[PDB]
Amino acid sequence: MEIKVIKEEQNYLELQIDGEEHTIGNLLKGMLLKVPGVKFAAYSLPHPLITSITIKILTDGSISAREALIKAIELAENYANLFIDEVKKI
Amino acid sequence: IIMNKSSIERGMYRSTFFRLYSTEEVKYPGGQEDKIITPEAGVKGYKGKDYYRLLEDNGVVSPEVEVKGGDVLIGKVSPPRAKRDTSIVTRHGENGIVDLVLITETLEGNKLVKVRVRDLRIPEIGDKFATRHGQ
Amino acid sequence: AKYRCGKCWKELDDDQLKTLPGVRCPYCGYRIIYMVRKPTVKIVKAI
Amino acid sequence: MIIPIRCFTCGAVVADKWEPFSNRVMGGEDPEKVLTELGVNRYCCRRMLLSHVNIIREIIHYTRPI
Amino acid sequence: MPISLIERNGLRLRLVLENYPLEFVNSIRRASILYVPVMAVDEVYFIENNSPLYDEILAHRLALVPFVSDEALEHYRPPEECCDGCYNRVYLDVEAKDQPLMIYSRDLKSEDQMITPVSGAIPIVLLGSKQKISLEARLRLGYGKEHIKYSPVSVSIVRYYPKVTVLGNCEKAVEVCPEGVFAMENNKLVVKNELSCILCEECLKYCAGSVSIESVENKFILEIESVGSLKPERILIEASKSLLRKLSELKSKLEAGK
Ligand code: F3S
Ligand SMILES: [Zn+2]
Ligand SMILES: [Zn+2]
Repeated sequence: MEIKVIKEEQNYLELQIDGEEHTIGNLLKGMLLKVPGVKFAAYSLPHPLITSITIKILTDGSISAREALIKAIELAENYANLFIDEVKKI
Repeated sequence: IIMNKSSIERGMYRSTFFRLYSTEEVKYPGGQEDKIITPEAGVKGYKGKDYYRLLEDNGVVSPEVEVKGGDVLIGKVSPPRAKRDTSIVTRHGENGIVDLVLITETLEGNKLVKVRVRDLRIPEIGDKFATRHGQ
Repeated sequence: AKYRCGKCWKELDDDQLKTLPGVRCPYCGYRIIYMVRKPTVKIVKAI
Repeated sequence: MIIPIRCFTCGAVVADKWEPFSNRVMGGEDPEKVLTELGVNRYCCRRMLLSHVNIIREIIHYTRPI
Repeated sequence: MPISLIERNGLRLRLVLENYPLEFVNSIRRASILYVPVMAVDEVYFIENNSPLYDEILAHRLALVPFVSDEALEHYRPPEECCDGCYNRVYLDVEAKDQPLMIYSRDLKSEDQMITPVSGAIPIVLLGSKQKISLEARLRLGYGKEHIKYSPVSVSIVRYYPKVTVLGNCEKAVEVCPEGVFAMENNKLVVKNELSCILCEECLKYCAGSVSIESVENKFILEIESVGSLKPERILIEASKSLLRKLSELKSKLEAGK
C-alpha cells in the first residue's frame, strides 16, 4: 500500500491509503472506536471503482490520533494472532 | 441495474460478435481486363508496408490471426480506369480474430473470397438488459 | 497456402501448387474450399 | 452450448454433476430427489442444472472447417 | 475468547466464535475469499483446435477448473513477490476417430504430480469426428482480489448467534418456521435445533406470546465451504496471515513518519 497525509494535527488526522478496501477500513474503524480517548472515527471509500480508502480520526487531546491508530493496529494484530492460535486446535 | 462481477467472470452473459467481408475478381468485358487477388506491390493506392503483414502468399489472411482497425484482410489490385489498389481493410476501431476464410467461384467464374472476423464481448458498465415484462 | 476441400468440417488437404481451370477440390470436384489454420503457436490469456 | 464449470452465483462446481443428474432423470427418477442426493442444496446451483440446454450435440454436426 | 466447532462435513466447516468483534469476523470472512493463494490456469498455448469451442472459450473453461494446491503454497512463489518456481505446465492432446468423443479432466497431464485437478470427471469439450485439440497451459498462484478463479471458497457466511426460548405452548410455531427449529414432543413445544435459527421472526407474528427470539451479542457463527483446492482449516489461517501482513506493513509505514 501507499499512504499519505491529507491533514494532521495533535487531535486530528486524515489519512489516505491506496491499495486497501473495506476489509482493512472497517476493521480499523471498529478497533479505533474502542480505543480510550478517541471521540470520532470513520472510514470512507471515495469511489467503488478505485481501491483506496480514507481514515478520519478525532481525539480529545489526551492521546494523539496517530497513537490511537497504532493502538488500533496493535489490537487487530492481537485478535488475528489469537484467531490463528485457536484455529489450529479445533 | 446492478450486476454481479463474479458472475460475469464465471462466464455469465458473455457474447461473441461476427462480421463478414467479401471480394470478387471482376472480369471486365472491355479489353479483357480483370482484377487479381495478390499482395499489393508499390502501386498507385498503396497504404504502407506494415498493413500487409498479415496476408499470405495468395493475398488473403489466415484463420486465428488477431487484426486491428485498418489491417488488410484481402489484397486486391484493379485495372487502370497503372494498376490501382482496391484492398479491403478492417473497419476503424474494431479489433478481433479471423474466424473463417472461404474461397469459391461465382456463376460467371470469378473468384469469391469471404472472411469472417469475431470479437468477444464481456458485459460491462453501459450494457442493456431487459426482462419479459418490459423492464 | 494450404487449403481444405469442405464437404464437412474436415476432408483431404490440398495446397496452392495444384493448378486447375478454377477453384475446385481435385479429389472430388467440389467448388468450395477453406483455408487451414497455420501451425504457429497462439497465446491466449485465460481470463 | 455446454454445461458451465461453476455456478454463476457462487463458485461451486456443477459441471461434474450434469451427466449423473440427466442420466437419472431420463431414467424416471424425481429431479428433486436426485438433486438432493447429489448434494446440490442451494437453488442457485439447482437452476444451473434444471435449465441447461445441451446444444453442442447439435453443433458438432456443423463445425466450421478452418 | 474460544472457538467451538458446530459441524465438519466434507468441504464445509461451521464454527462458533465468542468474544470476537464483528469487524474482525467479517474481515476474516472477506479475506478467505480475497487473499488466499490458489493454483489456476494463467494462459494457454494452442497448437491446434478443431473443436466447436473457440480458443478463448476453452481457455476460460480450463481456467475455471480447480487444482489441488495444498503443497503448492510452499514450493511456489506467491503473486506478492514476483520460469522455475513460479509456473507449472499442464498438457492436453486428444483426438476423435470416427464418433463423437467427450474430453474430461482426467485427460489433463501435469508435469508436477502434486498439482492435479480436484475432480477427474469434469466435462471440458465434446469433439466431433476427426476433430483434435493439442494445447499447453501454465499455472501460477494468485489471489481472488485479482480474478475470482483464484478464490478457494464458494460461500462464506457470518451470521448472528440465536437465542430461542419457549414461553408457553403453540402448534403454529412448528408450522411457520422455515428452519425446523421447533418440534412437538409429548404434546409440548420444544426447541430441537436452536443454532439453525436465522432470526426470521416469522414465529413472532403467529406465536407472539409463546416464543422469545433474541441474538447473543458477543457470539457469531462462521460458515465457509471449500471448492477443493485447499482444506477449510488452511483457508482460515491463510486469511489471518494476510491480515497480519497488511497490518504490519501499515504499522511500519505509519511509524516511519513520526
Ligand atoms: S420463525 Fe424461524 S428461523 Fe428464527 S426467529 Fe422465528 S424461528
Ligand atoms: Zn474433396
Ligand atoms: Zn450456486
